[PDB]
This record gives sequence, structure tokens and C-alpha cells, in this order.
Amino acid sequence: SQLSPTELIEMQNDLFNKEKNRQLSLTPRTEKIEVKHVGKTDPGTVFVMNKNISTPYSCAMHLSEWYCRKSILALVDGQPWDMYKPLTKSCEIKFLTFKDDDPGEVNKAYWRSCAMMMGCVIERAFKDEYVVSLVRAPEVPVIAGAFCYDVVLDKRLDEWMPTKENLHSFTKDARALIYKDLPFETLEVEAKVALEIFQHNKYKLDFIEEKASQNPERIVKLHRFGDFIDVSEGPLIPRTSICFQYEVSAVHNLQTQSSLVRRFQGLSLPVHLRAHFTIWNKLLERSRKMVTEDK
Amino acid sequence: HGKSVTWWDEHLSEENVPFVKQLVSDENKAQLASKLCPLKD
Amino acid sequence: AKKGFRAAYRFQKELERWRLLRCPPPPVRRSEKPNWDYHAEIQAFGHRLQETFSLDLLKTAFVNSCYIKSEEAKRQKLGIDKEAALLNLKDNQELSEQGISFSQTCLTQFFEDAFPDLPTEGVTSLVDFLTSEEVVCHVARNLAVEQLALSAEFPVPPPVLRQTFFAVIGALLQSSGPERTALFIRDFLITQMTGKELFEMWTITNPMGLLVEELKKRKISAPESRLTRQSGSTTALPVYFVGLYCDRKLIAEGPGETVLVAEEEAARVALRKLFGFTENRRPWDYSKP
Amino acid sequence: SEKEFVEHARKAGLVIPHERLERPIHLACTAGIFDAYVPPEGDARISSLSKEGLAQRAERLKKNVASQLSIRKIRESDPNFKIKDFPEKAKDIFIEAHLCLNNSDHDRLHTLVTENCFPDMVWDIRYKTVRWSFVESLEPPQVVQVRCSSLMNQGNIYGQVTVRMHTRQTLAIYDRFGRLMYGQEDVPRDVLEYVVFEKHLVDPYGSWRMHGKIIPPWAPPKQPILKTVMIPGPQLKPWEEFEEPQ
Amino acid sequence: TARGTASRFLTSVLHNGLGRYVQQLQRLSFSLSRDAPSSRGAREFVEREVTDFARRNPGVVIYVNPRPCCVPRVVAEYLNGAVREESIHCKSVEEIAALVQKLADQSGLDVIRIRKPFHTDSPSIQGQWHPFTNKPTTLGGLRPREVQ
Amino acid sequence: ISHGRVFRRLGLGPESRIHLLQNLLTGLVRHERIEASWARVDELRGYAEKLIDYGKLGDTNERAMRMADFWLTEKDLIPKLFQVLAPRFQGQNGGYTRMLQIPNRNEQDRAKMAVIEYKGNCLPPLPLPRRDSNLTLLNQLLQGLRQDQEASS
Amino acid sequence: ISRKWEKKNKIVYPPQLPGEPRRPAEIYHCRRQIKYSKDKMWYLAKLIRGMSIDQALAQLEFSDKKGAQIIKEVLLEAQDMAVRDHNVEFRSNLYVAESTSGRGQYLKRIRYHGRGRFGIMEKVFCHYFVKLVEGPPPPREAPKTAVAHAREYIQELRNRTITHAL
Amino acid sequence: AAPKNRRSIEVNRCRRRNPQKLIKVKNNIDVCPECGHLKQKHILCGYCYEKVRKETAEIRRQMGKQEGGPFRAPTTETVVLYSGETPSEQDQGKRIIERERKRPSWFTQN
Ligand SMILES: [Mg+2]
Ligand SMILES: [Mg+2]
Ligand SMILES: [Mg+2]
Ligand SMILES: [Zn+2]
Repeated sequence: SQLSPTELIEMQNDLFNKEKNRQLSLTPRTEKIEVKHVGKTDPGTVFVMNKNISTPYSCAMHLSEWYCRKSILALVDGQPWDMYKPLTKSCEIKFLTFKDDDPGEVNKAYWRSCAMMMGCVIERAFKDEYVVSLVRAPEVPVIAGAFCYDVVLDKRLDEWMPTKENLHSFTKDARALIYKDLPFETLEVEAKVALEIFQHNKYKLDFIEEKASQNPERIVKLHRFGDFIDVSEGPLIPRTSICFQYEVSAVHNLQTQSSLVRRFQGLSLPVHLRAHFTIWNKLLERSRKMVTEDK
Repeated sequence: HGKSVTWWDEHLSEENVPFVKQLVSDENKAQLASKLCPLKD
Repeated sequence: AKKGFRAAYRFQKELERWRLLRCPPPPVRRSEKPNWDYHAEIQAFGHRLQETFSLDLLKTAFVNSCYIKSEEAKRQKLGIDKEAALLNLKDNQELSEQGISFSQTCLTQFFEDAFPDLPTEGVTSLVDFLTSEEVVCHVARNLAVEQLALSAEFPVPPPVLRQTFFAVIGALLQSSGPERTALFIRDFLITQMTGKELFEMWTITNPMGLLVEELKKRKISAPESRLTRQSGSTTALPVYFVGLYCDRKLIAEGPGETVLVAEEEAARVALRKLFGFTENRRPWDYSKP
Repeated sequence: SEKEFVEHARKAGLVIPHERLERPIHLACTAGIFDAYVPPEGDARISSLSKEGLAQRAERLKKNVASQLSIRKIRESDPNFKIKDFPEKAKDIFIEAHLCLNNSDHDRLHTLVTENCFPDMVWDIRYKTVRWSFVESLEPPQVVQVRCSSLMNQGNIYGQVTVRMHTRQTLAIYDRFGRLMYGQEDVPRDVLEYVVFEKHLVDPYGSWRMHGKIIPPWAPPKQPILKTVMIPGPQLKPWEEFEEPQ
Repeated sequence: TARGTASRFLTSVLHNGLGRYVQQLQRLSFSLSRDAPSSRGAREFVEREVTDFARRNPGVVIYVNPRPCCVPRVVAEYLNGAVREESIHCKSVEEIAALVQKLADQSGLDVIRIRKPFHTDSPSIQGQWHPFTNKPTTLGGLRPREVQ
Repeated sequence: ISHGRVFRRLGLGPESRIHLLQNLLTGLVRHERIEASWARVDELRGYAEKLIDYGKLGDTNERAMRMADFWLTEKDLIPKLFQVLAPRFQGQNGGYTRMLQIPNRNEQDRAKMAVIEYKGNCLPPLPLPRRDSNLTLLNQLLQGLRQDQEASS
Repeated sequence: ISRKWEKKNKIVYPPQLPGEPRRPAEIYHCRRQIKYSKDKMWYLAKLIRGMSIDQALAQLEFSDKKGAQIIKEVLLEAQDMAVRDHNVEFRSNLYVAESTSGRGQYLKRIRYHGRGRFGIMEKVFCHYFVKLVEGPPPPREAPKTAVAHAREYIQELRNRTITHAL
Repeated sequence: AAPKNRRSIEVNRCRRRNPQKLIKVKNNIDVCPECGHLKQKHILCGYCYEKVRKETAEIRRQMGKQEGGPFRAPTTETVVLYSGETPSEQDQGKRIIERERKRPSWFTQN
């Protein structure tokens, strides 16, 4: 199709906005939900929130700005929950930070957010005449030294590999993206609308299909910050500016029988957990190596 | 963004501090040993 | 206790002044102010311009549709019958349209006879600038047309002010002669162009392109931009002079901070010289033929 | 050098000055409501039918002996007392009281409502903007019961009349900063209350003043607040451990 | 004091006097009294000279108001919208006439210090001086120590 | 010029400082945990460490006995010192006391205060500053580095 | 005396038209007759100017000044008033717009020196005024950059005119 | 020495508004992970320390109630137990304090 990348971005944003408007119009009235605070700090706290409008970020604002600054993830009584996803029913909320006793869920959320940011940088850092298709974000554990993202490039781009200058340019683009604060928004959609949202990336369509297959209700979780829309598992961090240290470590071209995919590995640390210069250098050196964990 | 001051020992764990100290000590020892023969490089 | 009333009254005046400074009241209508007489104001406005208007035409021109609608709303809210006289106010729409048309035609003819080399787009831009909201509203406010205009919203937005001014123009055209109306237009709208520049109101985008098109029309091959003089190249504030040569003959020159700006200014100077709108041109003739 | 501060505000009341008052405090109304009418829970469904509500409302007013004796006592105390002409006057009084509260006309509001009703309708609203209007009346107001309390110590008889009112009202309460707080001004929401009026029979003037506003226990909950409300928990001392209720 | 007070340039309203001259005085309202001795001059001026002045200048709306006031005043409102209020308290008929003529001749602008006694639009006829308007051009436009 | 000085000036002189330190040490021995000024606690830390070493020399050591007699003003603590603190501090070499800075006193002086505590006491544990768990992001990255280093050998 | 900071909180605004931006809520509070010194209280007031309410409370908690506790109590009372009386949600979405300290009625006593000499000693009292505005704190003003300095210098050079020329 | 002239308000402001005399903002403020109150990174939490101080004061008050004299100090180790607890084999033979309060969460058996 004869579509400019900016036109594709505009169409995706318009369709996402239409879906959000439909979700908002699904609730005609403002229902009151009584949410308990099950956190260790202030037990028994009660919040009278608006149904499908109020957010755990708003609950943190009601509590104090310290909760907004520290807490990244919300546990709504059975599951992790991002700060900018509206609550549905009456429940209990527990806030989760980076320095908690079991921060693993927050670490996964930060890992996925960093992978999505790297994919957003990669998709728009390439020339328009070339074709770039994001495949997915392979969930590698925190033990692995770098978050990985899979990208399929044009056929004529299969010869060259990005150099140190290209990696530094990618890092500068990521830092520029971080400098502007872009909240992460999570929207619950169906495969029927996700297919028309993406409509161009075959790998993304396959990912949507395989993610909807395991869901009986055909529900696909979409995340959007700024003008970038992507599908990923679980919640994400509320703010981009939480990422303080950010580096694009390396790239590894893995060749299969059907196509060859560039796996970009990058390293990042949040503002709360920033490390020393030598420690960061050692972590980057470790992340330079190949990471292979898909199942 | 009122960021707080952070030192290298604030965010480390009990088991990691000796590991960091060793990873610095052996790296410095290797760097010093590398330059021990300047006339042949 | 100081026995006295003059000091108390003077301090009351001072307190009123301080209150006025602290909280400025919204502007009020001159008609709503006590000293007012509409017929005397109309006669004074007619006599002050050395013109002979018609009182009925001026009263027709000084009423507005918004004022009529406000009066009708008040009539409906009060429950009184006003259809006998309020409906026969004879809105100034026709007078305003006639004034706009006559003013545009007269200004176009004036500019065509004064500057034959001005293009159609240039003369249209000049006419639109002279008939624009800012100039017309400024003229009406200086002539106290706003005070005599019967309309709600005493600020009298620029569209209402322009409509009233052109209704007055049309009333003058209908009452007096077309020559007298043209003289009035020349005296009260062209004088606003004194000391102004053609480009300040034309706002062209490609002076070089317009210049080369004009030279092609005038049978000139192409202008060449050549650096005549300059003052500093590595300095923080360089100065350049770029001249335009046609057949190795200088036609215009322009200064600038950078070479591109100097070339654009030289093109603008050449265009102004070709069109005749120059600082050394003939001043506008204000006489009685 | 010997100078001290003054004007220390303190509110200390004692029984001796209260009992040594030369003149007793004049009261234009009683404290509260003596006999609170308990409506049946099926009124919401009964209101769907016209005659099935009107016949019951007429029958209940006549079958009660206390209401009949109270009406008879009111009639013998003051002539020209008609039950049939009462609901229109009560409706007009309620409408004018709401209009006066909207207009912040405290004098007329005092003339209409009583001293036990004015604070409850002025206290939390004196610093806010009210936009209330009357659009329609689904059901005419109906006189349910009439009560009278006689105090023989001063020889004072106070008569309170209870009228069920089903009204269609639009309410919009703004904030002191100009932003909307409670509800929209174009929604004609339906309400059902019981207005209890009070009138002093011994007083030669004896104006009808609204005294109480009874709401049924089974009434639907009020509309949600536009803002979000946070309820703090119990403040715990360092030596006190928290107890989670279940 | 120039540093203490405000200032303005020599300007004319609506380029008056270029095409035609327009009297900038719009309305003139006298407020006087019939029984106050201080209003003798205003009363005599109204009796004698106000009609002749109105005939001489038809472009100004003249209002006269006798009222129980102690300070006779004259308010002149100009086409600029400016309002200038003066006191005619205990002044002779000649002084009143002189003040009225002065107000009529005034343009209604602010009476402050004028920075320049002249105002010419585009005074750069035949050109404006620049450091290159008197320096001869060398062959090829070379710098003094530049070798081609 | 205060170069090469290890003793800070307290009280009304050297003897006054010695008496104040002796009283603080007696209180620390009696209560197993005390709180005082930060400088006073820091100065008393060395004497507290030395007292345990003297007690570990044995009950029959006359030098240690007379040292305890001089320092511990309350003579009921000397048997306690020689039969409770010394026996429970045997394998420990120099980890006898713990000192932690507490927030400033609520009095108008706003002095900088510390708390000293003998280890292994029968008192509720102080809110010690605990390190971050190994499950944190940076700690997990360091664990991965450690695993890579172990696998490299 | 004068009492206007208390009455400034009793003003009522007209209802906002549909489509106008939401006007942020403003709460004025003041503490009268504080034993603290005027300049010492002014230092604390200047410390928390333009900062968020939570950060100001955190700084006042560890501040060793005697008036720090008083200002913290004043801020807590102002926040409680904003939550309860005013229609202000997100109690942590307030920032200190203005924080000022003035003097009040002093007490005069005699302070002896010697040789029969004495001076006038002024027991001082201070008043603290605080204004809280709903919304995020305004950003701090960064120092002027080199490009902005160059732009200003070029504008100043270009705005010149030949004085006393015509 | 006496001042020669009155110092102006501009000079006074320039002297007593310098950043040296201004209060510096402390960036070491953090929240306690246990009770959620404010504390510094190098200082113990005030709330938790107050809890510990209260518990220690109660324990010492009871252990001094046990000893009827000022110079009657135990010659052996001491152990404090709460309601619903019994001394273990390793805790036997030592002085025993018994509290009616239950064992706090922060206080470990050990
Ligand atoms: Mg003496
Ligand atoms: Mg003195
Ligand atoms: Mg003094
Ligand atoms: Zn704590």
C-alpha cells in the first residue's frame, strides 16, 4: 500500500483514540467503587473512586507524592496493574516499588518497558525507503544482562551491521525520547480491532493471533506512549522518565529457514537504582554477549 | 525531579559488595600487570 | 478630631481615585453617560468632516442587526408591543455593502492610476490592507464612529465597526456626489499609508521568483547576484551587500546580516524599483481638482 | 516595661447565668419532630398508579384518630383551616423557599422556613452557588398525618402537618471557585420526601413554616460526587499495633 | 522633569491636516451654578459668548448645565477619546473665552514633554548614510592585503 | 594545631572527661544499651571495646579486677561483667558494640545523638539499616555477573 | 491590627462557563502571634517557596529551626482545610505559591547592663502567611543560555536609532 | 568601635539574603519501608526507634520491679518472653521476664 510512515502513525493513533472513546462511552455514568489499601504502610485506608476513570496513580496522589515518586506497580488484589490503567470494580491495592522484598514483577515491567522503548527507537531510526518490521519482545529473565527486541530489516540491509557510531546514535535517540515524559497507556482491546490496528506487520499479526488463542475471550493488551503503539504482555511502568541510564548494547543477527532477524540487546537502569560508572561499564560488557531465551 | 544522592554502596546487597570489591581488585591487578612490560609492546 | 470638611471631601476624592485605580470599571457607553444628545452628535459628526450628509441616511447607517436583535429580545422579555416602530429600523446591510463595493473600486482605481506598474495581486493586497479590520477600526475610533454606532457589546468588535464605517461611507455616497465620496476616501484611508512600505502589507514569499517573473515580462533575461561590499566574515555579526546585475548593469543593491538575507533584500529593492513604490517616489497628491 | 497581652477569646458557660435570665428565651418552634411518620415500603410501586395511591392516601388520613383529633384541635384553635387547600400552599412555600435559598435571600428564607430548618439548609451551602429550578410535579403533594404538641407549662400548642411530596427537580451545586461540584443543571431528577410544617396556634400571626424533611429509609442513594474521596484510616501510636477487621 | 514624567513623540491623530483638517474637539460640557458667586464668569460667558462660539465652530457639541455646585467646571472630550477637565472657578469672561479657544485649538493629546520638535516619515530621501556610501570600490573587491 | 590527636575535650578537663566516660560505661554495662551524645558515644566505644578485652583476661587477673573496680562505679556490675559479658564474648574478636546515630533530641538544644548497644543483649533489636535484597534489578544483574565469572572458571 | 489574609479565603467566584479551563483552587492561611523571630521565620518561608507541599513538609520535619514545627503544623492545617472545606481532590497536588513572614505587636522590657544603664528589649512576635494552589508545582527558571544572551544582544543592537539626528 | 553611618536596606538585603545564610535543601530524605514515615538515609527511623524505646522501657521497668534493690543485679543472662510462650532448653537456667503483652512482629524469638 502507498502509505507514508507518518500517515500510518496517524491512522494507528486515530484508531486507538476511537477504541478509547468507545471504551469510555461503554460506561455512561460514574459509579463509585470502594477500594481498600492493603499496603504495609497504611492499612485500612479507603478510597472512593470513579469506575473506569480513577487510576492507581490517582490513588497514589490521594495518599502522598512519595507514593507517586516511588511506587511503580500496583497489585489489584490478585495481579499486577499499571498506574495508568483505570480500575474496574471494588478491590484492594498494594503498591510495589523497585526496592521491595520481592520486586520481580516490577523488574519484569521495567524490562518490558525498556524493550518497548528500544523497539520504538529502532522502528523510527531507519530510513523510509527501507522496510523495518518489529516481531515481538522476547521475555528474557532479569538474570540476563540485556533486554532483547526482534526486528526484521529490508533484504538489502542483511549485509551490514550497525557500528559503534550507529549504536551511539540509537542511544542518543533513546535518551532524547526519555528526556520528554511520555506516559504509558494500557488499553484492553480484541483481536478483531488489533488486526486492523496493525494491518501491516505479518509478524505482529501472528503475535496477536497467538496471544489471542490462549485467551478465550479474545482480549489483546495494547500499550501506547506518544505516537508508538505496540502489543506486550503484562503492565508497564507509568512514566518514561523513570529510565535514567539507557544504552543499546549490541545486535546479533540470527538466521532461520524463513527469515533472518536482528536481535537488539540493550541495557538500562532506573533513576532509583542507578549504579556507579565502573559498575555500569561491567554490566554493559556483560550485556554485549548473546542472550538466547525464548521458551 | 528532586533526585536524591546515591553512592555505590546504597543499592548493593550483602553478597554483592565483596563481589564488586573483588571484581575491581582483580581488574586493577590485571591492568597493572599488563603495563609491567612497556618496552616490548 | 480635626474640625473641617474640605480635607474630608478631598480625601474622599482621593479614595475614589484609589478605588478606580485598584478596580477598573468596564467601559460604558457614551450614550449611557449623562451628557448625550444623539441628534446633536449626528449633526456635529456631519459638520466636522466638511460634508453634507442626510440625517435619515446617517440614522439608517448607524443602526446594527445585533442592536435590533437585542432590542427585540428586550421587547419579548418585557411583554410590550414594538412591531410598529422597531421593525422599521431599516438595517444598514445595504448601505454597508454599497460602501464596501464603492470603496474597493475607488481604491483600486486610485492605485491603478497612481502606480500603473503594480500587479493585480499587489493592488488587491493594497486594497485589502486599506479595507482591513485594523485600519478601518482605527479610523472609526478616531472619528468617534464607535460612540455613535447603535450596537450592543460596547467594545463593538472589528466586524461591527467595519460594517458601521462602510455603512456611513455608503450613506455619504448616496447623499453627496461620487467625486466627494472619493475625496473623503482619499483623505481618510490613503493617508494611513503615509510612511508605509509595499511589502509590509503585501507579504510576499519569494521576492527572487517574483523579480525574475517581472523581468521575464519586461523582457529581461536574468538577474545575477554579486557581492559588492562586506564587513567581516568570521565575526559574530557579519554585514554583506549584494547587488543585482542584468547584462552586467546594477539595478539594485541590498544589505543584510547574511548573504541570503542580503540577496533577498536586494531582490525586494529591485522589485520596488520596478513597481515604482520607492522612498523617492512622488508624494500622494492632496488637492481639489 | 510592664505591659501584657489582652483579648484572650474563651467560651465558658455556666448554669447560674443561664438560670438567672430575667426573660425566658422565646421559641417560635419546637426542637425536632415528636411523632415521625413511618411510610410503608411499597410506596415506590404504589406511586406508579394514580387511584391506587390516592385512595390509600385518603383512607389513611381519615382512619387515624390522632390525625383527626389534631385537625379538630387546629380548627377549634384557629378558624378557616382547610385540609384540601393545604397542599397547594405547602407546594408554593417549598418552591419559594428553594428559590430564596437559590437567591441567597436570607430574610425571606427566615420568614418561610423555621429556626430548626434554616441552619440545616444554610450551613454547608452559604459559600457555594445553587442553581435549582422547578420543572414538573409527577404526583400532587398528599397530606399524610397531622400532629400537635401541647405544652401546658407555657400554654403553647405547636401543630405540625406531614405531607408526602413527589417532585421533579434539577439541582446544580457549584464551588466557590466557579467549578461544578455536585450535579448537572439540565437533569430533571425525581425525588420523594415528606415535608413536616410547623405553625404556632397560640400566636395570633402563626405563619406556616417548614420544620422537617423526612426521607424514607429505603430511598435510593443520592447521586455520586463528581470528585474522588479518600478516607484515612485510624492513626496509630508507635506502641499500638494495628488490628485488621474481618 | 523628563526623567520623572512620561514622554511622547510629535504625532498627529489620524494624519489630520494632510487631506483635510478636522477639529479634534468633540464635546464641551460646562457645569455651573446660578446662585454661587464663583459661577459669575461662567454665567456671563453663557449669556454672551457661547452662542457666537457655537456658530463659529459647529463641529463641537456644547452642553450647559446649571446645578447646585460650588466649583464651575468645563469638560472637553476629544475625538481621541481623551477627557480634559478644567476649572473656570472665578475667572473673567475674557479668560473663559481664551480657555475655550485654547481647548478648541488643542488636539487632545497628552500634555507631556515632546522628545523632538519635528516628525518626518521616511527622511532617507536620496539614500541614508552607511559606512560604505563614501568608500571607493577596488578592482575585483579585494581585501587590502588579499592576493588573488 | 590538633594534628595527631585521638582524645576529644569533654567536661571540665581530663579528669572530668574520665569521670563522664566512666559513668557512661557504668550505665552501658548496667542497661546493655544506652543513648547519649554522638561524640560521647563515639568516645565511649573504644573504652567499651577495651573493657570486654580486660574482662576476657579472667576473674583472677588483679589488673583487670582493679580496672573494673575503678571504672564500674556500681560494684554489683563487676561480677556481671566477669560472668555474663565476658563469657558470651569469646569467639568474637572486636565486634562487641554497635553504635547508631539517632535523630536529634526533641529538646531545644537539637544535639546530635547516638545509641550504643552490647551485641547479644536481651532487648528488642534496633531498626538496623538492612541492605537491599538480591531480587532487586541491580542485585540480580550483579548475580548474573557473578554466575558468568563462576562459569568462566 | 489588620486581618485580611483570613477574609481573602471567603471570596466567591461566579460559575465557570462550559468550555472554560478549570481554575485552580487557592487556599489562604495564616498563623498569628508566633513567638518566633521575623527574620528567622522569613528564612524558613523562603526555604519552601515554590516547592511542593510534601517536599516542604519533609524539609521542615528535619529542619532544626523552632519555627519549622510551626510552619509544618500550619501546612497540615491548610491541607486539611483545603480537603474538607474546599472542593480540592488529590491532597498531594498542592504547591506553595506564596510564603511570607511579618512582624506583629512586640513587648517592651528592661535589659540591665551595668553602672545603672539599661536598654529596651523587644519580645518579638511574627505572623506567617501561606498560599496553596492546586496543581503541579511550576518549573524552576533555568539560567539564561548563551543562545538567548546572543539573541538579546542582537536585538539590543538592532533596536538602536540615530539619536538627535533628524 | 561605633558605626559611622546607617546601613541601607539594599545593603542589609544583600548581606542577609546570600545563599551562604540561606537554608540549604537536604536531598537525603527518604521514607521508612516499615512504617512509611520520613527518615534520613544515614539515621535510624524515628518512629521505629520510638517503638523500640517504648518496648525497652517497659521491659526494663518490669526487670527492675523484679529486683527489689538498687544493687541487686542478675549474675546470669536474662530472657524476656511474652504471653503464650515457654522457656526452651537453651533459655532455661537464666533470669526470666514475663510480659502480658503479646510478642511484637519486629521482635524475633531467636
Ligand atoms: Mg546597682
Ligand atoms: Mg535604639
Ligand atoms: Mg531595638
Ligand atoms: Zn520506620
